[PDB]
Amino acid sequence: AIERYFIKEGVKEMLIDEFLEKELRRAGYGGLDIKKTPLGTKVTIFAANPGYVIGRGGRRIRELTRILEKQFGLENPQIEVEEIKNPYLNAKVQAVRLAQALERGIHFRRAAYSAIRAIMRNGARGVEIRLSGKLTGERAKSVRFYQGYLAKVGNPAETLVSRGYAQAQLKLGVIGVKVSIMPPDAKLPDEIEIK
Amino acid sequence: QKARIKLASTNIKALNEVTDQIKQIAERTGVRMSGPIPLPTKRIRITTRKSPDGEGSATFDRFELRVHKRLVDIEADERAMRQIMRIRVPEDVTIEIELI
Amino acid sequence: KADYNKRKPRKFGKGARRCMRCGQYGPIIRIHGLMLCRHCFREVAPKLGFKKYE
Amino acid sequence: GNIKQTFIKRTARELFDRYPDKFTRDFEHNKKMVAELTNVTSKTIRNRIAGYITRLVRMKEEGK
RNA sequence: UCAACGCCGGGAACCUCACCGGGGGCGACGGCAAGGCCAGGCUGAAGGUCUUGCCGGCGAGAGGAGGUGCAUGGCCGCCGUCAGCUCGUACCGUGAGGCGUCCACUUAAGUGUGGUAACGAGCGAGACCCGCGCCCCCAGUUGCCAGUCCUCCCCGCUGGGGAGGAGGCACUCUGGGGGGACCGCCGGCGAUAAGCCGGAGGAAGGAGCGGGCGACGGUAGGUCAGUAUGCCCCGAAACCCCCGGGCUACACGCGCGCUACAAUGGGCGGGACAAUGGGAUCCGACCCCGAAAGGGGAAGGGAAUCCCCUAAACCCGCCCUCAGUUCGGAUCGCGGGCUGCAACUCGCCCGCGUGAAGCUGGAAUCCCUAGUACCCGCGUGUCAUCAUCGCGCGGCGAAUACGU
Ligand SMILES: [Zn+2]
Repeated sequence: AIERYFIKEGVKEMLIDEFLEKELRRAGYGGLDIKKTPLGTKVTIFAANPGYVIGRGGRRIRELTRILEKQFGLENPQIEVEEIKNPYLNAKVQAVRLAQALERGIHFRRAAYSAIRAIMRNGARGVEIRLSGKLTGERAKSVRFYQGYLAKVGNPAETLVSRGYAQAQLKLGVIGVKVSIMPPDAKLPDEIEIK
Repeated sequence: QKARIKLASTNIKALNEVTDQIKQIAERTGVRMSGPIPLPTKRIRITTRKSPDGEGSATFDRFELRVHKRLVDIEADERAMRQIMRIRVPEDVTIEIELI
Repeated sequence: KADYNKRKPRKFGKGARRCMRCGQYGPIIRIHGLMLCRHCFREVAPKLGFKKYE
Repeated sequence: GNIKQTFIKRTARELFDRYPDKFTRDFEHNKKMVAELTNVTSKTIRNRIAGYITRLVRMKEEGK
């Protein structure tokens, strides 16, 4: 009918988004957009380093559009590879970056402060970062860093702030990274200004 | 001859866009129109349980998907059909057309 | 030898359905064509376009 | 509770300490003035501000 | 214990499955043919195994509903939708730490007004989002039909009353935008402030009503048996399939509920009036078989078009007239059917018979402030069938207090 079509679109695009999330980790994966047309289905991939996606000597761009056919059955499609400018305001890329750092071996306080100042220097009214796990010895704990303004609860929590979550797999176990960012063009209902 | 267009979407702005566009294309030309006609809104509700285990009091999570619908009849004149099929519709809207 | 390794087909019951995301058996939403368990829907719902609204 | 908040009171005190020649001791007049002078997307807040300004002026005519 | 016990969406016939009995298959890659089939026997059955022939050219790991929730993540529950938690600078103190964040009045509120070794900010509150109720504008089909015109039908005492159809949107309704309520006006109290209380006005009054979002942290609280995940363990088994059993076993103790122990009622016959939601090998009107359960044709419908859908409690008339009964309705027997590969273990439904405890309940204890509780039934979730359950819907509709 109608609901069936909407929901099937949602489910298919979400499963694709997750597959790409996991199989394009290094490049940076910020989003996705599938457009339906009679000329075939277009699929645009957002990212920071399109080169990794491109695969200069091929072996990636055909892998991609032939797995989309083999498994998820997209109508004779092809893909565009865009790029994010000012990616320091999308929280998912930043969370994955921080997790990759932790896996490399950086100290969590070092890396967290690095990320916070890099997100400040580029435009942000507030940022909050949270880590959880076996940071210091066996007994797990949770740590929290913050700057600026935030809107934890209400409607603006949903509609203004950008959130992201990721996992880091270390020699011992798993560490959870949560990032939340408030862009510069965010205005609250209480912030009025007199003419 | 008449033509009837049905529009459905999760967004009211796209619907208003398409309505204004076809209304203006039909007005600038000479064609008697119909609508826009609002049909009732279709709500898909799903109430689930939050906890992934059994223990704990039962707190339930109610999700909702609202879908807004519109209807139009345009009278399918000589050039009206060919100039209306030449519309730039967003891909979050479902548009269908039927000739009566 | 290749026969005694893989399932009898099921057109009904409980082993007929399975979660698209994880692969669970018992609890599955079937409402309006969805095929997710009660756990994965609560995580992927704000992507599908659902809201609280209550 | 029928309490006025600090930022509401602050906005009203400012709009009454500057641009005073506009408001009077009636409510709808000051509603119009407030919506004329502010960037607002609500009505309860505007009415609250207008009534606070009404109070302010109706006892400023008396002083203390 | 609150915060386990109609909870794990846990209504398990096979599958689910993790348990019991038996049978059979799985070794990536790296180093010194594999595999397949007719006819029959072993076998619960089986090129699994052999009889008879023919076709083909030692180490690691996959995987795990196996342990560890006292190794983790994430998600939920409780203190708590409580009003609390912090920062910068200054000052007091050897220091841990304090002040601000205290006192008086006020508020649902660390919500606010005044005084002060403090002056100022943040995160929670409020703001924000959704819906109900009154008014206005646009709009008018798949929704509605008053007035208009044609037809057609029936009835007394000739005036009244219904169905089509054209044709309209007026009333109803649908869904977009906008207004309206703010302690604003009116007399006290307090302090001349903050606010509270009368009274007026007002579809509605005092955050209008009902909800959502739920902080810094704690609870070694629950979850490895939702997915993800470290260490150990099984790796030819604890992996992966099938075929039968069990989770439905019953001297008992408990939790939550259903049905009742009568007349503020049981039965038979006739009269009525809804809303929320859902529908592809799905909902099935209409007609025909059958006493009923049910069976054979089949229009329409991809959802304001058709169906599921003339709900029950309630009103009227007759029988029963305080009785283990015309209350009660368990338990058993013979019979007839549906869903399903398969209904004994162990499924739902029907018809006739049988007719068990129960006659208002100790000590104790639970839920509720208005369209609320009590009472009545209805979709939906699970679903090949099966609802004494969960989440919602309407119909009838109070009693008491405005406190401590
Ligand atoms: Zn799942």
